[PDB]
Amino acid sequence: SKAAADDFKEAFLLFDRTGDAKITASQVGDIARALGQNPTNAEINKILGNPSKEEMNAAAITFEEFLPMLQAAANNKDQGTFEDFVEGLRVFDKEGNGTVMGAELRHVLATLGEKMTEEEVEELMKGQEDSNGCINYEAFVKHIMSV
Amino acid sequence: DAEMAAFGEAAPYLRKSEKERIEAQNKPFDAKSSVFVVHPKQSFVKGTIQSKEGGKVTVKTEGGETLTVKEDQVFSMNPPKYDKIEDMAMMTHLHEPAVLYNLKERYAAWMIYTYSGLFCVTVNPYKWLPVYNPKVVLAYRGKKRQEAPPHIFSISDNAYQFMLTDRENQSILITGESGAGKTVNTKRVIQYFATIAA
Amino acid sequence: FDETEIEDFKEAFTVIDQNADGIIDKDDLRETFAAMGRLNVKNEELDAMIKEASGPINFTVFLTMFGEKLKGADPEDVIMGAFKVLDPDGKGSIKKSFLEELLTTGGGRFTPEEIKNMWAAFPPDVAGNVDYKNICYVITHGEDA
Amino acid sequence: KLLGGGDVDHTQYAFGHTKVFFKAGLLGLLEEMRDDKLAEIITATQARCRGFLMRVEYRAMVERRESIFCIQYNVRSFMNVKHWPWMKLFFKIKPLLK
Repeated sequence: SKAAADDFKEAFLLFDRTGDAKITASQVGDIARALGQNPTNAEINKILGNPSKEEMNAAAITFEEFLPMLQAAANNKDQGTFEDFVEGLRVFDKEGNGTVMGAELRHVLATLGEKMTEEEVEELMKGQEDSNGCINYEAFVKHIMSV
Repeated sequence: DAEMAAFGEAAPYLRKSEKERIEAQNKPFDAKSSVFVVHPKQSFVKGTIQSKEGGKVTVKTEGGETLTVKEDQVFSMNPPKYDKIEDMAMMTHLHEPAVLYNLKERYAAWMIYTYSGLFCVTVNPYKWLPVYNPKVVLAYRGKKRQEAPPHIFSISDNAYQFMLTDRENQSILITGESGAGKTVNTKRVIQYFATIAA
Repeated sequence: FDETEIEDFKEAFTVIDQNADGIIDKDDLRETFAAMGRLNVKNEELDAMIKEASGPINFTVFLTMFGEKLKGADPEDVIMGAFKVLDPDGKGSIKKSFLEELLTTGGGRFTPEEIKNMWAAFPPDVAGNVDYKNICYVITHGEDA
Repeated sequence: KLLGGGDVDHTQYAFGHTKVFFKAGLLGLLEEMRDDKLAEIITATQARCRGFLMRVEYRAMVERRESIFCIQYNVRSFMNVKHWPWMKLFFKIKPLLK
């Protein structure tokens, strides 16, 4: 709305590697996340196809399509409730203390639903899981929602 | 394969080669179309669903026949993963036909012992088999029924086991029609006891 | 330029300036080469070294000429710093294909053709990216050790 | 052990000596609804992660910024120099020093 945030246009100049002021359709998922929006990858996929837009063939972009797609994704930020994120992992391990065994969270984050690479899974556990093999998800989900 | 040695010679009548298996479980399957069906002459034969009359069904056959039968004259067919299942009760398709069919298939392959829950189904070979084989007897000795293929000594040994493990008495109930050949089993069970604990 | 590297260039300037007056002339170049074993050092080689300067080779003219040729010169401890960050678990020399991919995909200075020239005198291990350390030696002091 | 993972009803099944038991078709229905509900819950929780994941990549890319250059230029020197009389000289000579 501007509140006209012109820093979204300045961040589009940091993600366009050619400097022509266009951003390919394959970068739009990760740049919506870098502007403070977390649409799921199936949602980013649907919307695209919904608009008869094929992410399979070469794509370019213009700021005039990327701005309204970020504004259509911005209504879905009401789905980001931290009660359900901590209660999900509290149902994932027994006893009254928030600890996932290391390999349980790593294999679930790579193979269940939207596949996260094991390189990204190791980069998200690095520091929050110590050598006991127990990830405290009270501080883990706190630090994941700090970015 | 590796396991089977004890039997070795009996093996083929107890279990199938690890690829015979593999070649059977890992094969093409079309669930939505493949089915079992009622049949005026033969009880239940298999077929492929052709069309759908809204509550009637037309099916091809395995022999080549086409019948339009009710919706409930039609029964699903287990994925190939359940070919000659040791325990039909593990099937995800608890029908009338699937049971008939499982027994039948593992018989045409000369396997007379197939389990159906707790039961130990036994089919009359009508010929001779290395099953009562003096090697087998040992083989089945000290083995839970999950450590070995479907067989009567399984039942018979487990009883024994269980006997000493739980400190409870046991029983074996053999039953069938006039020609089913129970005496034969009964006797055979008996020898078993006598041997393994004399 | 760290100060010990500038003191190393001051010591090399004093070993080539055998008249000890502070300016390396063509006679100093020829008499330093003859004391290293070069009896056949041509006058055209001495003239090509003097043709790289606009004036007499005093200590600050020798430092500015070496500065302008060594604008990306890195000491061995900072090259081993960067190679310890590339092998963050320590000890192991890093893979050949990992250094080829990371040179190209990060920067234009790491483009392939240049990577074939890196493997070409920096031998296999060095080229490959497995050993490590011998390349830091020959980048601070050239030629085979 | 496998069933350890999944955002699945750990109820709906049951194990035993030769096999697992599983519901469909109601409990089957339940789960399904549930399934969708995690995509939500999940899909949203994935994103941030994804987001966040790359957000750390930028902090690294950036750090790296110069250490490369240093490495970049530094090599180039050598490739040029190593063939220079004066530099070879310094080289054989660099040792006699103290």
